[PDB]
Amino acid sequence: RENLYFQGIKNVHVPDNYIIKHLIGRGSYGYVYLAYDKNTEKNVAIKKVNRMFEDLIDCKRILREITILNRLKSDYIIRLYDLIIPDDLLKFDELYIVLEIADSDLKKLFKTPIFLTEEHIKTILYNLLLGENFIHESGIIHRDLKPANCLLNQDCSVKVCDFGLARTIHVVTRWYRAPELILLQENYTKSIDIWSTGCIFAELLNMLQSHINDPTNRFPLFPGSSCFPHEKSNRDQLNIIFNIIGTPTEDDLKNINKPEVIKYIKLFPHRKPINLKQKYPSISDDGINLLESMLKFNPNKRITIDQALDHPYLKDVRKKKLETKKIILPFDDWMVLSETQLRYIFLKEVQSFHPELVIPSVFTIHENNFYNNE
Amino acid sequence: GRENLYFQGIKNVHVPDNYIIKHLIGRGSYGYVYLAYDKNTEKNVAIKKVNRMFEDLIDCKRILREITILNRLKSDYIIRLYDLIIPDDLLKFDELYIVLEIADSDLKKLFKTPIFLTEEHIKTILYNLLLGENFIHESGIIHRDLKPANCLLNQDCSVKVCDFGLARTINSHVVTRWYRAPELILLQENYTKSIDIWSTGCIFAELLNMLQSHINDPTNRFPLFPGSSCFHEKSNRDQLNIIFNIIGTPTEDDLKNIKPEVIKYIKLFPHRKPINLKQKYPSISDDGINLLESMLKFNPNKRITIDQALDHPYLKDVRKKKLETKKIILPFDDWMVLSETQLRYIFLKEVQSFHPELVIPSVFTIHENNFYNN
Repeated sequence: RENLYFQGIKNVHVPDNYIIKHLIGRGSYGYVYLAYDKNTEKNVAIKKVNRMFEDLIDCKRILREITILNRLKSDYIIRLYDLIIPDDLLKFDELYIVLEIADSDLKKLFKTPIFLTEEHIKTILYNLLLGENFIHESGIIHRDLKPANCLLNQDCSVKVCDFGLARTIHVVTRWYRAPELILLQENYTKSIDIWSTGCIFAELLNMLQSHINDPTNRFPLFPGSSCFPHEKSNRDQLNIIFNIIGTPTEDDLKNINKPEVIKYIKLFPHRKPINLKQKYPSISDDGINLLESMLKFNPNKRITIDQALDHPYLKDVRKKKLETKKIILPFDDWMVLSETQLRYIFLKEVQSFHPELVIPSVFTIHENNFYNNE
Repeated sequence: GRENLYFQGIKNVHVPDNYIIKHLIGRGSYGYVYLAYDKNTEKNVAIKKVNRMFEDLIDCKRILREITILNRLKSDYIIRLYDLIIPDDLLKFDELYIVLEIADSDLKKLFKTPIFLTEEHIKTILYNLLLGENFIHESGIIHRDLKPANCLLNQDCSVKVCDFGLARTINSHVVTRWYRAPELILLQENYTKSIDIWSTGCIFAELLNMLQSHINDPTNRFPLFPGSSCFHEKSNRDQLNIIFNIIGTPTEDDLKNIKPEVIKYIKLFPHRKPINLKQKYPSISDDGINLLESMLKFNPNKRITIDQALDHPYLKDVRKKKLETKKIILPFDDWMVLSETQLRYIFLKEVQSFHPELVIPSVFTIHENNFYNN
């Protein structure tokens, strides 16, 4: 009987310059490890994604995740430092993704036995909003903002990652999804990211000791969809949303076109919104207003990033002074891609980090169909 | 001056100079647990800080039960209590530092790790857990709250049980009900040590998820009966419902052991068949499936016993019969509602067992003759 090696460090095979230290936790599509890079004298995060081509939907999302990160350059966005050359260029079924390290992330933060001041909360929120503004002005809707992909440093700086679901302008966690996204509308805008921000803001507000003295009593605001094993999930999620912000008003339903959608919504019995000031009593009227404006059912009624950055609540932390090109992805987002095409693009992205890489000709024959504006 | 965040919370952990706090391990019962090094004995230990002790006297008495039981159990199968640190304020302490034997991991953590177990590992862990439960029961105790979080684990597959705060002598918070026997869900008073066997079946089911041939992606591992929500009458209904979804609704024979009102309640649940365990776990022999099946019996009398489980063909190759006790007496009677002043007295007497020179304040010692009688 072999000893158990709980962190799985032995499964992590990377070049000599990287010293694998320990398991950080779960990332999107794989596990993330702390490593020291001897060549650049810094700590990095190395994510191993396995079973890459088993599910081509996930595979394309992994590709989208790395192609976007490779093209965004901002202090508000996790840097992609390296894509490690696969041992087998023809048959690789895994990829090692090397990322800028952060001290923590919001998901981890909320589980820690520490408390935040209101200054911390405003600073984190303000930094998140700055990141989102950079994302949107780069022509991207993140579409899956959640505590797990808002990385955090000790100085409250925020770095966004995990762009696998992003739009050009498994049990899934639906707790941070806008109602219009839950209602399977294909007409939605960057305002879905503002909804997600409101959800994250609510959890940041749980970090005040005067609100919650016991860290184990901190919960997401809309935990409607089950953690455990599509229609029932979406229904349950909509249901908890309405429990918090009330059923939609007549003016809310006016903004929607499809009568099948309205009819479905009407099936939900009427209820009033809960009192947010009561839920978060240590927060000023302006703070409640900001949270309220982020969590509007009607996306046109939802506060914008510009407005939020201008909001009285954030006046004290705003740094107008210390504060963009639209990105072009090497594939069109509508194309369904074959495994052979996917393999080509992956290796091209690897080649951006390793120019001496010779991509096999069975893949390079696809070269004329991609990277048309690069 | 916005202070840097310090995510571990090592700052509020105040212990004598011989203990060097290294890092946060995670959540334990009623408090957070830290890895520490004891300079005096030159070994690593776990230190749990329990605070807000006397805010809720129900939790307070459970904390006391947890430490008094551990202090009186002596076994390689049971986490050792190494120290109870003297409070700074003998009169008004609202926190306690509890120093425990360190383990490498625990079953809850194991199930989240990116590693896989062989069948031999699984058999070995289960066998060791059963040995621990047998020692517990022979000591005159029903654990009553066995779950992966309190089954500690070392690399060699040795298992150490802890967290006896809900334990019974054999004569707010969101509560995890997923490992509770149906007669506990149904609030019956006449239950037996067989409730621990039900919990063991639940844990065994999650151990089986650790086989790569069952589940190749660690994120697809779930408890068997996740009925009660993560976020008292509704919870018990949902938990009982998921149990019947797995093992079917109870037969007429199952009900014979049972109050007419309770039987009337169970009948409200629409009839259903048990699922097929052989299909759910296709890599396990008929022996393993039989062991699991016989642990998860609705009727507690029909459940396999620990002796029968240790005799089972499934565990034959790991059994070390050759390597296989007094009933413990608690210093208070389980039934009595204790006042804060009485609770403080017993806490300090337990502290005194580790620190004989401690002088307990006279205002507490007046309660002497009511405790430690046996």
